[PDB]
Amino acid sequence: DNGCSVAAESTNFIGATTPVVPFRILLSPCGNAVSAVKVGFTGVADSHNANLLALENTVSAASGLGIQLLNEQQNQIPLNAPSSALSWTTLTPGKPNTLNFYARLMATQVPVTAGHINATATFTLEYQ
Amino acid sequence: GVALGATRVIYPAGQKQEQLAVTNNDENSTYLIQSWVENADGVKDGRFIVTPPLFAMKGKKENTLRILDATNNQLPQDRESLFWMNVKAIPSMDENTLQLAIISRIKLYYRPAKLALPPDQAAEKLRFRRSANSLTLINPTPYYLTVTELNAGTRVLENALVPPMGESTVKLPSDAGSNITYRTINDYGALTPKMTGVME
Amino acid sequence: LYFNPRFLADDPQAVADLSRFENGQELPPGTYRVDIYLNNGYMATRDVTFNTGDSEQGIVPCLTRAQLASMGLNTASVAGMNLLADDACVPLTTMVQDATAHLDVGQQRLNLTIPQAFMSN
Repeated sequence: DNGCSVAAESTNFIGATTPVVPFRILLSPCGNAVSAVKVGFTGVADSHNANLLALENTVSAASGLGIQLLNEQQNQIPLNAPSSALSWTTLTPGKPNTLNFYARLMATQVPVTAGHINATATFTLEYQ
Repeated sequence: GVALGATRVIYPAGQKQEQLAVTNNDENSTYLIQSWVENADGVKDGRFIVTPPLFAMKGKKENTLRILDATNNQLPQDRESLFWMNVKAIPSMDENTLQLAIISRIKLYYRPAKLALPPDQAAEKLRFRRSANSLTLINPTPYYLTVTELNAGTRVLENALVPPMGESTVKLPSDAGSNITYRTINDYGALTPKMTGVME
Repeated sequence: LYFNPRFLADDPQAVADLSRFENGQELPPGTYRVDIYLNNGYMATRDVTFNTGDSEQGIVPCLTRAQLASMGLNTASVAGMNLLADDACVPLTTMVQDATAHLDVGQQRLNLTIPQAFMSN
């Protein structure tokens, strides 16, 4: 039976954080027999903080900052967590399922230096 | 966006290939599709090969991946072997942005021929060993059992993937009732009938 | 068409592949398991190596003289085919007028046509 078609929303952008920005990952349509998925984010971790996503490093890039990802309850999502560490997300069979997250920026070094802020990450959905 | 045409693939020994559909439902998007198989340890051991492992899909389109048995008959012959099919959908890009690629990951089971116990008899064979605050699931069959809707009394417990001729353990609340019930996810990705848990 | 290169960080051919993809190409050069049809007839399912070429899809199959002969081509009837090495990729569509080759990437089906005049039977 079919899984879910996934459409991810992109996000436009010492301990200090910027305000949360919501983004969704929409699973729709979904097959009639979907039940649960284990979901997680992987990417290059910031050198100062393993649970922060590192920004791309270029001539015009910003620094002293990494990206934090949060679940709908605004709890930190562990970057590069092993499957064994992930819980199951229940899905409504045969229907659209929306997964809600937040991203924000967090300072790793003060003073933070200005510049372009760009990053990539990979969201994995493991089907039960 | 991209979807796969299955939530698992059962690969019968002897088959030259199995197929997996990949579909983009968005006329205004183009994705790169990068696919690979990992073994149970997360390693690309080449026992199963995917082709084509990298290609582009423009607009509303379906492409079929081929999964090829490259095991040279070297895997265990009395039980299923677990692999993970991974399909990464990489989006195109049009400022400060976080962009995401998506990996859809599904079970790929290598299933030897001539297994004494047929697959539809597997779910009933599950047995249970209970301690004060844990519940052990015991799978004496050649098949991976994907156990879900696992309840002890009214308490819903964690899902478990119980390996062939193996076991898995989940947490159990102190107050959980004595009556265990469970279902499994079958070869077709569907829930099997609720069963009462039997003690080892 | 642009793809962020970091998404293909583990593809050592990223530079080449990205360039091709960003220019509309569906499938890079490589060796793929395909179903081969000749003149609408199913011939076989096996690995075929595809190389960069002056095809619309940017790649072309490598088929040897022996392979073409096994599918019914009368190789003696094609001028100069006898001069090619056993393992050479036969330039089918230029050596045989009106011969065609097209890969349906979605189904990995390689459709060849060769005019009846060049076929053994």
